[PDB]
Amino acid sequence: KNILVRMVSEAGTGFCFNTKRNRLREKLTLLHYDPVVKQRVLFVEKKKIRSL
Amino acid sequence: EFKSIYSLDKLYPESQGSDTAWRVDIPLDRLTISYCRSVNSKAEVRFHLATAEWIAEPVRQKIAITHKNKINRLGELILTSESSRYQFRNLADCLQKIRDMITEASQKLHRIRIENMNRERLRQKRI
Amino acid sequence: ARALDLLRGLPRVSLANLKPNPGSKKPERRPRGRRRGRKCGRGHKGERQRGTRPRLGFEGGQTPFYIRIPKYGFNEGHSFRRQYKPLSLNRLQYLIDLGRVDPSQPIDLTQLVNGRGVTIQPLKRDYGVQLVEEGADTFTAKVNIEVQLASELAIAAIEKNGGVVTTAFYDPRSLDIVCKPVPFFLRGQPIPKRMLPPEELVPYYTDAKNRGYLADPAKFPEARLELARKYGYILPDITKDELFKMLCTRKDPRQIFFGLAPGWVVNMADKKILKPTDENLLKYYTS
Amino acid sequence: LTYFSARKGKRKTVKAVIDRFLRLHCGLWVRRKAGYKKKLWKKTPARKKRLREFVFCNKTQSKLLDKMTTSFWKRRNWYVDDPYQKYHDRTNLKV
Amino acid sequence: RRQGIKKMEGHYVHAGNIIATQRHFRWHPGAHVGVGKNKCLYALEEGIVRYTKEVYVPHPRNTEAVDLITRLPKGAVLYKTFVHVVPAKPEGTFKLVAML
Amino acid sequence: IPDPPKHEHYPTPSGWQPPRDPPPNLPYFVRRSRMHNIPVYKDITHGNRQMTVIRKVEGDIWALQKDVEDFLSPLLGKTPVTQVNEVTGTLRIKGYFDQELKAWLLEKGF
RNA sequence: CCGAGCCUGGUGAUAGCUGGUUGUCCAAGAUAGAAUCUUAGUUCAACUUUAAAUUUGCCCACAGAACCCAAAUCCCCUU
RNA sequence: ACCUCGGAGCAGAACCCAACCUCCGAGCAGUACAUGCUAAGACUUCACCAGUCAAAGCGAACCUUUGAUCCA
Ligand SMILES: [Mg+2]
Ligand SMILES: [Mg+2]
Ligand SMILES: [Mg+2]
Ligand SMILES: [Mg+2]
Ligand SMILES: [Mg+2]
Ligand SMILES: [Mg+2]
Ligand SMILES: [Mg+2]
Ligand SMILES: [Mg+2]
Ligand SMILES: [Mg+2]
Ligand SMILES: [Mg+2]
Ligand SMILES: [Mg+2]
Repeated sequence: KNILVRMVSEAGTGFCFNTKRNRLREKLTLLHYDPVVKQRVLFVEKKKIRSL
Repeated sequence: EFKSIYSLDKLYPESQGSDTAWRVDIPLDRLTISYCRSVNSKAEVRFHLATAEWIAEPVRQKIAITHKNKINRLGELILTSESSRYQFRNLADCLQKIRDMITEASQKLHRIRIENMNRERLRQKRI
Repeated sequence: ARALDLLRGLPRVSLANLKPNPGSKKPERRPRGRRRGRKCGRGHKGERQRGTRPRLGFEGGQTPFYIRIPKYGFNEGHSFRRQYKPLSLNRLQYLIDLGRVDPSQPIDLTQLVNGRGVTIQPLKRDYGVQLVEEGADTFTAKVNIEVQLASELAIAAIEKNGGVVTTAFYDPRSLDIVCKPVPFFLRGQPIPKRMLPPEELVPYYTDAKNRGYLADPAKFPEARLELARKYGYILPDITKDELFKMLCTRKDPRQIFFGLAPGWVVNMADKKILKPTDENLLKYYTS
Repeated sequence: LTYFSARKGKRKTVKAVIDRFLRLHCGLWVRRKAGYKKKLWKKTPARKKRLREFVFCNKTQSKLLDKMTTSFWKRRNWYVDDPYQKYHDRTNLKV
Repeated sequence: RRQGIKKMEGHYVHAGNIIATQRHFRWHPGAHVGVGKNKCLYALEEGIVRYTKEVYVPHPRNTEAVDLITRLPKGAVLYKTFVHVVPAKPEGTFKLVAML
Repeated sequence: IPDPPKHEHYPTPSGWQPPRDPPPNLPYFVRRSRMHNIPVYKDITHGNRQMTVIRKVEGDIWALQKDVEDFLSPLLGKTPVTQVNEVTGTLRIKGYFDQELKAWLLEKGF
């Protein structure tokens, strides 16, 4: 199944956004727009929010 | 007269004289100010740019170049504000525009650029 | 008038001639007769006819509209928000022009209330009066006014006319006393000290740009010149004015009334002011 | 609701209404949209934008809320920096 | 579903008004008529709504329509119903603002 | 309520103006309010019925009604519809004309 | 008069159920969707009544409304 | 057995509807991580709640099936 995860910005900001990834799939690292920084920055998966 | 520990003289011992609280660059007398109750009103500030001795000569030249669209045939720079119901705020905006113009004097267009480039390209006939 | 001549012609007005003004007394409707009896306007059988229809807001079991909407803090802390009654410069000029407020004396909340220019409700969390820029372009009065909040434009208008404005804080108790001093004097209590502003309001009343009553008076000329420069008027030297003493008069930050000190008791019955002389009481009322 | 309280004989306010709705003095009631905080990960950006909005109530909804609140909640409040100060009054309204 | 035409021919329509809601492409967007994600036809301008029949030339990237059109006899032309908004007001006017 | 102070120039900065002395010789008189303002008030009912009331009228309220109709018909384009309360001495005009009527009564000197 | 005595009180229990709901006269006044531990009820809508404001409303001739592959309906210049 | 939603029958020609009923599938999957933010004007499952579309603008790049409130 899929799990909702909290991608947390690697830019030092507290900005986090939620994505969906397969449980069997590896932890996610993804480029995403940082509104506070106003630039695309890397985000890393921190913790599993739920299992959907 | 009553005075507590929080009296102003105790709070700010350095400034204690009564006159200390009431002891007092664009020349408002030189400027000409008009108000039109046109809803926002309108304030117009006009002054002869050339004879503005309170403005430096190079600054006057730069202003007359850059803001030539706001200069009347009489050579007087005219600028208006209509962004408030209060003529106070409109006049404040006009004065701030004057200050900003002086400061910058001290220190859509894409299609126009392309058409001017095409005009220069067509600019080939030499008598 | 011709009406009084008609009265002269007519019979004597007595308690047998009186009639209510037509249209002021609707007929009473009661459930008797064919039209208003029988089911008496209640309808056929059911909850509504029995008089037992469910409460207001009930929707027959469907989750009610007023409950299915999420809770949001629209009114959180509403009763602790400070309220300031607006006093526009239009209203102030109107009061001065009609003589209900005397500009020759310092204008404070007591004078505004006594002239009926503003109505303050301390019980409804009114913390005083806020000066409002409305009418600034036509304000032409030289006044010494003490308010609780003041907009930059209102301050500019007051000062351009050659006047003085100061923002002074009043706690709810002092505010009630200031707004209605006579009932307080009939309470027979010594005049209390005016409390200091709460910590959140302290920067406002210590800022000179607000003309705060706790602000450094040394910084007042600089702020006044800044406003004059911003709004394009020449700052008048009020020290040269013949009313400069009145314009300079300011009550002490712990003082509720201009000429009365904290701790005094106003005996209105025989027109006297009893003043404590005990050293402890004097220290307390001066602190 | 309680039309006559047992201690004062007064009409009572349904506090569920106060916890949820804002009354503009002119007679308009503002509210949030239901579900505006629920499962945002599965909602489209347009739907989320619609849900994040402050929304007016019907005439009948407003009448119900007016009945369910007392006159205290329908007074002029001169808050210091009220974001709804401009919305408290209607302008250029014809009938 | 409550789908179908919302503005019939001759109806005055303001910019943004939905003209017709549809599941398939029963009506096609003409002049000054945009299409939503769900094939709803909305007005891009303020004006009068007109329905016409026009020759249909599918976008080349539309593989199915291109196959359909290539499997067609040499004289045949496809026709579709199109919705246009005939703009009423001009884009604007030049007004004298100042006599410098 | 204090009597308004004498001003060197009228209208006063707030726009207030005392009634002229002597009073006009019109068949009707409009007494000022106790706050020394012209008694012309907007009124609203049903949320859509806008009216204006001239309230403290003495004398020929019918003469006042004729004058008000003459003054307001060019503005409206039609004769305004009015109610003359002869008992209470008031004139009620359909529509909002408070500012125009206040200016007009000032010109007449009430 | 006991599948749970009798009396008093709480108590004017509660009843979406049944029954009843008293002068005269006039006027306007009709079936209708949704939700509901809901279909013997209710709330919203629709209809209905009163008062008020304003300007268009109904009828409709053309023109117009899809491919897959009937009777009519919608819309509105006139009238 | 069903109870919510969606698609088709089932309504020949705007909408609405043959409820009850027949068949199918969804409590999602894939994709992207601007698949952002804002905002005129509209639609709407005949109420409300809810649900849709969207010009212009700003910013990056250069989409195809459900559940309120309270409470945590
Ligand atoms: Mg009957
Ligand atoms: Mg009965
Ligand atoms: Mg019934
Ligand atoms: Mg009234
Ligand atoms: Mg027995
Ligand atoms: Mg009973
Ligand atoms: Mg009848
Ligand atoms: Mg239930
Ligand atoms: Mg029942
Ligand atoms: Mg179906
Ligand atoms: Mg709808």
